[PDB]
Amino acid sequence: RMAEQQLYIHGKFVAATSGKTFETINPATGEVLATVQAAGREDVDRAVKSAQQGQKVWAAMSAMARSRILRKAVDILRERNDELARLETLDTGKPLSETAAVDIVTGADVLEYYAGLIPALEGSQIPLRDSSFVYTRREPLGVVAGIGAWNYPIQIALWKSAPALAAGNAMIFKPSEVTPLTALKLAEIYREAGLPDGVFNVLPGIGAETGQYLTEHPDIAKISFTGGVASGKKVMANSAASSLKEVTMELGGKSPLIIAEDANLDLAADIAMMANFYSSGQVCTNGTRVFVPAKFKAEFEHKILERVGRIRAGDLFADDTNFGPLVSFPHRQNVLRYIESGKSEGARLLCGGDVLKGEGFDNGAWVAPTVFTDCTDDMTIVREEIFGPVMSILSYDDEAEVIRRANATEYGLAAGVVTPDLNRAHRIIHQLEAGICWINSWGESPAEMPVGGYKHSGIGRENGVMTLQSYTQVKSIQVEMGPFQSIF
Amino acid sequence: RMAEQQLYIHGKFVAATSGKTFETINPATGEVLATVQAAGREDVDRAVKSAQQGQKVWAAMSAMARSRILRKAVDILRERNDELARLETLDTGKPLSETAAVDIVTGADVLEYYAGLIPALEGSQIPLRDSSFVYTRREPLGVVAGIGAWNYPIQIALWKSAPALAAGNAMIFKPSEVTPLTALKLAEIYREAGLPDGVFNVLPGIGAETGQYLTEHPDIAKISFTGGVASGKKVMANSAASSLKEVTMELGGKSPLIIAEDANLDLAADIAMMANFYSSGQVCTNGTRVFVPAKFKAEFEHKILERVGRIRAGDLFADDTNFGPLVSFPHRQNVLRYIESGKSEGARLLCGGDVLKGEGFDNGAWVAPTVFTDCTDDMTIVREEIFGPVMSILSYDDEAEVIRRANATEYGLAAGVVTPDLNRAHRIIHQLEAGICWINSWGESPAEMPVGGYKHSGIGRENGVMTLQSYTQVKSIQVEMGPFQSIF
Amino acid sequence: RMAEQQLYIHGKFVAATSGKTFETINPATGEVLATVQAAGREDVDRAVKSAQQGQKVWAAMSAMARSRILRKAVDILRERNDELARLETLDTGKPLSETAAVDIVTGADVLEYYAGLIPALEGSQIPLRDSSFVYTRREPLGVVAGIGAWNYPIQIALWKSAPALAAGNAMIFKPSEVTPLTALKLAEIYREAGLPDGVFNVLPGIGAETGQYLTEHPDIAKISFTGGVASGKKVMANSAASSLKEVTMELGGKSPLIIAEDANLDLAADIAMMANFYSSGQVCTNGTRVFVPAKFKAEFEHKILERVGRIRAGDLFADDTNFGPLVSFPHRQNVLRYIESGKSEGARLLCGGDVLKGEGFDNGAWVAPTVFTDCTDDMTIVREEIFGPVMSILSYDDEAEVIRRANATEYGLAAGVVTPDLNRAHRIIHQLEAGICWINSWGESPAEMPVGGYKHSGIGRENGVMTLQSYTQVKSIQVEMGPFQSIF
Amino acid sequence: AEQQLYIHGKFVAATSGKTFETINPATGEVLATVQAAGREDVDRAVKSAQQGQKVWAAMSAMARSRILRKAVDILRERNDELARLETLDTGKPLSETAAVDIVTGADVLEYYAGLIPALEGSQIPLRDSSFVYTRREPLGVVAGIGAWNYPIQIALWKSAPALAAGNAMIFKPSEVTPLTALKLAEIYREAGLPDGVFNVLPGIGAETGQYLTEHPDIAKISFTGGVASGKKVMANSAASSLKEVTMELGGKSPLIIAEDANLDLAADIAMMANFYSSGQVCTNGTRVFVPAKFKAEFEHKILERVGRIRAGDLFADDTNFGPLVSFPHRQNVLRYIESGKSEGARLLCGGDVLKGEGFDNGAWVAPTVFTDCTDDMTIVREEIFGPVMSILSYDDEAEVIRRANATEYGLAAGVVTPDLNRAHRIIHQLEAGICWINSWGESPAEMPVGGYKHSGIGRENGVMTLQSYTQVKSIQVEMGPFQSIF
Ligand SMILES: Nc1ncnc2c1ncn2[C@@H]1O[C@H](COP(=O)(O)OP(=O)(O)O)[C@@H](O)[C@H]1O
Ligand SMILES: Nc1ncnc2c1ncn2[C@@H]1O[C@H](COP(=O)(O)OP(=O)(O)O)[C@@H](O)[C@H]1O
Ligand SMILES: Nc1ncnc2c1ncn2[C@@H]1O[C@H](COP(=O)(O)OP(=O)(O)O)[C@@H](O)[C@H]1O
Ligand code: NA
Ligand code: NA
Ligand code: NA
Ligand code: NA
Repeated sequence: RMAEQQLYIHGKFVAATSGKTFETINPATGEVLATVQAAGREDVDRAVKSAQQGQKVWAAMSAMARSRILRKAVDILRERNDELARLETLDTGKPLSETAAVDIVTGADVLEYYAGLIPALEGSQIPLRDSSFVYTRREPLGVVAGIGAWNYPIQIALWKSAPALAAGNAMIFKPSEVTPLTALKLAEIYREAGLPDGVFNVLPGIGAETGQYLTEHPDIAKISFTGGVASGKKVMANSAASSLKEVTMELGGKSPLIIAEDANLDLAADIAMMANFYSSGQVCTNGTRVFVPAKFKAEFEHKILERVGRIRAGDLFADDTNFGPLVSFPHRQNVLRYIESGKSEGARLLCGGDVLKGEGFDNGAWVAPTVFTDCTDDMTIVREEIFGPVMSILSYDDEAEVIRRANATEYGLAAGVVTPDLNRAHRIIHQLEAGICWINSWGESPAEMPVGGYKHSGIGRENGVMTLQSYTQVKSIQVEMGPFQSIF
Repeated sequence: RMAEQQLYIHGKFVAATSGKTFETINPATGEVLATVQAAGREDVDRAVKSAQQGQKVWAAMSAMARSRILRKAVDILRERNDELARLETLDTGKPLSETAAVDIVTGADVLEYYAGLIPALEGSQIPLRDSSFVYTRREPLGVVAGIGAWNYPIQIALWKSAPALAAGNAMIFKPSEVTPLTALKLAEIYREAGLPDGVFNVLPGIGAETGQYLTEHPDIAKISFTGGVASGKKVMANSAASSLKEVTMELGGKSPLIIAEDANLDLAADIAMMANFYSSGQVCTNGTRVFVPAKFKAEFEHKILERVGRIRAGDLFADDTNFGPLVSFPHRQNVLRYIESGKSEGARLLCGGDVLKGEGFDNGAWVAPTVFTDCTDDMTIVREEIFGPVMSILSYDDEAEVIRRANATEYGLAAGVVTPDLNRAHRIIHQLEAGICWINSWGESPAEMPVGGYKHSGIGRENGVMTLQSYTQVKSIQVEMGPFQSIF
Repeated sequence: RMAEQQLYIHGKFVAATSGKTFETINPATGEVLATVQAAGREDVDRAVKSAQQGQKVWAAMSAMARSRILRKAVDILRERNDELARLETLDTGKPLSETAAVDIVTGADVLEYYAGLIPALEGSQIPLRDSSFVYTRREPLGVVAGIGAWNYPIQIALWKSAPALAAGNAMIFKPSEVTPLTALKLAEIYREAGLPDGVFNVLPGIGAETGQYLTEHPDIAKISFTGGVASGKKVMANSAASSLKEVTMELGGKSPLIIAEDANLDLAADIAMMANFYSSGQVCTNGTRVFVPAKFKAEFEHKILERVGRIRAGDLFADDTNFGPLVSFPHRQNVLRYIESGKSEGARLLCGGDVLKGEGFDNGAWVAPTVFTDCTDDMTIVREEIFGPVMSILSYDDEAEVIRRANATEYGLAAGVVTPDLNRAHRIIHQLEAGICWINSWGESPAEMPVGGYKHSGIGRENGVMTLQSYTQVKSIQVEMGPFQSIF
Repeated sequence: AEQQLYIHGKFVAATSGKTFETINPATGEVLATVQAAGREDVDRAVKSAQQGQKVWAAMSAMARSRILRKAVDILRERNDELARLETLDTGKPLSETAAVDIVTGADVLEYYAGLIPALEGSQIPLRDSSFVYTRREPLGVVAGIGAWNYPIQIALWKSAPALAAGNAMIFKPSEVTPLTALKLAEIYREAGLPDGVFNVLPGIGAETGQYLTEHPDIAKISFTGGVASGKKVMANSAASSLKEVTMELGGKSPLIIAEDANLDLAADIAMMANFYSSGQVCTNGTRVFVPAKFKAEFEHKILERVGRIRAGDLFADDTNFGPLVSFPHRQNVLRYIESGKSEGARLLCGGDVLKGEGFDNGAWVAPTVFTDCTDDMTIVREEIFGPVMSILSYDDEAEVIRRANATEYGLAAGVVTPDLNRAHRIIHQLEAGICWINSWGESPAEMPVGGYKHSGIGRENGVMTLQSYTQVKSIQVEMGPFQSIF
């Protein structure tokens, strides 16, 4: 068990004045990992006032001075990769084989990426006439808030804080109450790297209280939220009701994976496995509707069954463990309800479908990797995001049909196609209504690549150059050197 | 009085199925200009289905084919400028000297600007490694909705529809119920130019009903709103509770005009006049807080008095008329209540402060050009947007003070400084919290120049290259040519 | 017989003062099309003085004013497409089936493209610190010179003049002595569209005199040259010895077409035909080294021979004529010299290889469509650009080999691959050392697509947004608002 | 010790059998003997660079970024050591070399290191069945030819964008100042730069430079130097393989002092624009245009400033003026100074060599100011590249603009004025690529710099220079049926 975790405001840990606390559990064992202080409404005001003061210092530094500080944080993150991954595994239940290879690596990658782009953030100049011209500034928004999710805690904290800080802002970050521990470590790392006090403050708390106080605060200029659709709608309402904030949202999806008729089915099965069962299915971009040609459906089902048998649940710190428990018992209950709806609605259970039992599993919220086939577009498991290890296999006959069915959804996050054919790959992908599209692969999210959802799967984007710009606001300045003429 | 005006859906006028109608008044005479049908919830669904069909045709065309069609619309607008300006004057009360020289000219300027940029709308390509690369597409959002305000009806309709159409979308536009007529004329012009049926539909109606049905519709991907702060929060709230849509908002302001001690007071008075009394002060960007050095206040007040004396109210179609009535009689009542609040809080009335009377004025929603001086930051007339011909003059002593007071507001739309000093002009402008900044001028809004508000004055921008891109959504596509590795 | 053609300087035709003239021949008949005056040194000086005056007027106009004038020129070009194409056919010998569908259509496409981009030509702004910032202007170079080639006379004149004029420069254009007529017509069209006098001047003449005088003139800021390698070096030499001009060159190539082992051979044959025999083989981008897998070569040869037999030479104004004579009789002698070296070096003649004879051909500079096979990389017809209708078919065994051989050349203009395989298409293309690469096609050159040569095939690029910027020069301006500190 | 060539990550003996010497301009003594690269050495460097470039280009963008940033960290740590070597070779005071030469060199390397991941191509849809995408590909092997006034800074300003874009660079330093370029090559290797990616070939421009410009496998030349040498480079590159050339040449930059200017500010700007690095700077504002109504006051003010100049031991902290780069160069500066007298200019100060203990053995020229200067004097029309300020009087704004512009040079320019309109209005009409308002000499990594007209071709620094070390490849994917007309 760890020492009680405090708030991080203005370069130091500090006690909350709310008087309230909460606990974070190890989902593998059910044991209390740490007691955590919850930030109250006055704590948020203190953090904002800290952030405002830090932001002015940060923005007044040179671009390269900011770049050097963020790269020092990158170097610290590279050195502590394994220790941070272990803490992440304890807090989330994700296997160390994942956390040590993805979470901090790809979080630091994005921070490293934006650190180098700070000097390239430029405005524009526009000649109007000999006697007048316009120039623009890309100015910081000021103080922004990020609200994190629990499936990739430190990666989300880095993907939100890196462009915000690179753009000259201070960020107040509220991690998920399920997974607050790595965000506090990151705040320490930033200060050790030289980040001015107040530029990155962390306020653990519950969404109903700490999250709401951030969305309502009048001096916060932007909210960036990753999480479930329900928590997103409230954030948008209290953010609409309160001061007019720019909001960015990354929500879930029901992303289609389209297997072409010319595709190698070993590759298709491998992609489908990686698109559904990584992080035990708790990934917004997962390809949970797998469309397979009728002529290859039976063979593909066998290949999935063979691969599902290879999934190795067990000690989360063991090298060969590649499957973990779900993050909490309530989350598993929702996944189990979807599985039962699949059975009742006439889907064919190909494997899995039950909790795991026995020594090492009875204390965690384990669900067996689950695959449904003979699925139809009207089934609940096909239409709604489950956020668990549940693959739906759907049959199709022709390309126009599968494009129509892949797009027939309010979700819009990701999509993919498996095919060796040049024309088929680009032709199909160009017609899919999704922001993130993979050809003959799944899941890779380079720092250079803007990612985000179409339709109901999000607002705005993360990563890429455009996200650095989206954490600035444009000021247009006209210099009139001619004599001004009034008609009055 | 005109024949009952209908909805415009899919290239033709069509009767509303709501059974509801409303009226628009000539604010110069009190007469009913026309009865206008109101779009019901089923009419909105019809418009969306029409827009979905038209958008597919429009996006399938070549970039230059879309450019040629929009440039044809520009040519029609130039030819019909005078006819359109007269209808705008009848509907808004703005003098023909304004509508014939600004409203359509600058609206058509923006459409002409975007028509030429369509072929330069490009994605990106990013090499990851020899065996994989990413490319992006800037895809249409699909169907978007624009909600217009009443002060610049046809200019707003063009500033919203031009980037939306240039980016490959269809727009459903809801004009303000106070001024619905010119938007319906615009729809016929677009069709005459060759715009495919459905790409620009106009649905007159009320904000509470028609506006809400648009903000609620699940198949509209973006809302662009121009209006008051109050209605904007509802739009964002209703849009939040409903389908998760991209939002752009251009709201009001309380923009400061900072007269420096080295300013020519004749130039400063001319700028102050144009920033307050054009369009009878019904302009979101107006510089309604005029900061003048104490040492110059009395002389500046005299120069202002001279310019108010030159204002020529009268028949809106006369060439010499440069001041009109307010857009409606209810709006005049709101402006009068602000004027009474100024007297009751002790602001000194320098001129105006009453309705205009006599033949040709007693029937119009006229307010005299009004100037309050000896104004203080806590007064209601200084804190709240009036949207009428009411200038507030505030004394200041030093630069740091005027920057703090200029910035001490929830509004953030525009700002300006009058000074011949190089350092003072840029130094002040860089510290002001506003998106639109004029040095030694006011009011010019080139098509190339992004415009929009800080803080509560808006979300996003209009005009400039960035606004064309903001009407597309980014799709990132990874081509993996190497062997895919599954960990399962 | 046409009237004697004069120089076009400052908006009017004017007599040369050289005392020298030349004749242009109709290559289908041998007859003199027209006598054309040649510009001497004083004529070039006169053109520069005219250009300097006109450039100032042109650049002082608004961006949109320039845009509208160029679009008016586009409209005239569309209206006169057939008339201009017939003149081009008379001067060049290319079939009307080409000239009326390509030459002016794609020339006007580029002018239309750049006309719309003028308002998006923008500088940048870079904040250094609170007290200092930088902004940049993209200023016109001034007077630039274009030197055209004879194979696409009016297209080259448009591709060079469109970005130069759109960037605010004046251009002096020197057409090839072989094909001077359409350039003089283009000058008349620009004037009729409203181009200020002097902004586009045309000086027919010979390269050794008129061309050299332009490349040597101290007041020309940039040279753009399309032509053969030998003439380019002369241009580059005279430009270096003289005032320090920026040079751009589009020279020839020996571009490879790589047919993959999985390619459909009918598609491969159609692409190879279009890559070799359009415009009678007189195209810099032609795919004159056709690489075919050994196991498919015999079948590919059969398909080529069946298509070559469909080629229809004849009256250049007949709808079904798709093959024309070469541009001149001296050029035919060079092509015949290359054909004889192919025979003498042991390449196997598969078809053609001789002049065409009989009624209608005896007076034209006709060469039969010629195909060699069993070619090796050391043969002269494989190593050197012929600029005639001569295809070389080379066999290969594996992908690494064909890439090495495709790249083993000093030329670098174009390349292509025929394959339905996604990985193969991108993987091969990424390794080819050429600026213009076509997958499963040949020859399309969209206005948006930058085109130019690697290695010895060119310097710089044409088309695309980057070419508009390359006709401006950057001025960086630092505004220092802080106190300057001297160490002395 | 006999300095050698640097090829493929090690020092190697030249195969020319030729050598040259570099002199310490403060003492006249030989600093070092340096081997000169011959034609076989150039072919060696190119062949090594071709092999190294593929390894370098095959790495990830961030892998290249990290290596270049490691070089930055080494340069910072070795700033003082490198600065001292620069002082010995160039004669610039340590107060300059330790504060500018490596600092601003590393700044550009650091800047470009961060931009590598943002180097992107484009994608253009043509129709549903076809689209285009572009790659920004390395040119391959490029060559840089450096000047002697800022040896290591030029090496960094040329090599940083070239390497960041994925190329290998062969750098030929000036024979006057070859030493710091060889240290940089060592630093790059220590940082992990693949062997061959940065090769250094000291030599003479008549030989070594020509062999680079003539080599058929070099895709681009970037040259900084004098106009005459540049024209020879461009000729030899013309006669040879078709290379993209970039040139940063000299200038006769005008410094325009307005009627509302503070003359204390103007005099400080004029001092830094003329006498930094002993006036051997291409961007120096050697023509100082001053209003007649103020000339006398500005002159007094110039004499006051010139009096604080502290020549002396180049390693002393308070020294701010050094000798010229070579005694032969000193003669040319003195030849121009004598022409001002012969042409009638009034000598306000300087104009001779410096004498006495510590100066008789150095290549010192006194800080020189002429006034009563006219637009026709040689010293006003031609670049001297020494500590010689020319003061010129003017009467109206149009005159000073036309006179400022009445030159074939186009490198830099400046205006001193507190008035908003005058600064922008004047600067927008001046024909120069580098314009300073109320300052002089600052050259941020973000800011493109280069000459109008005869003062240069192309630009250095800024994002645009990273792109200019790439070449665009356009790729059309045609997914529709291809139609032949035959
Ligand atoms: N009303 C709210 N306002 C702000 N943040 C909230 C709100 N409700 C939840 N959150 C926060 O949003 C993030 C993601 O919540 P999520 O996991 O999607 O929902 P839930 O906890 O209801 O399953 C967490 O940080 C959570 O505390
Ligand atoms: N709740 C709403 N939802 C959508 N549109 C609305 C709403 N309220 C007002 N609008 C519309 O917004 C535009 C600007 O409204 P505004 O003048 O600020 O409010 P109102 O017209 O209600 O006084 C008009 O077209 C108006 O009808
Ligand atoms: N003809 C030439 N070809 C190539 N490089 C040359 C040539 N002449 C001089 N250089 C080189 O150009 C750089 C700058 O030369 P610069 O000082 O302008 O000329 P100079 O040699 O007359 O002093 C040095 O590296 C020099 O050796
Ligand atoms: Na936990
Ligand atoms: Na009305
Ligand atoms: Na001819
Ligand atoms: Na030396």
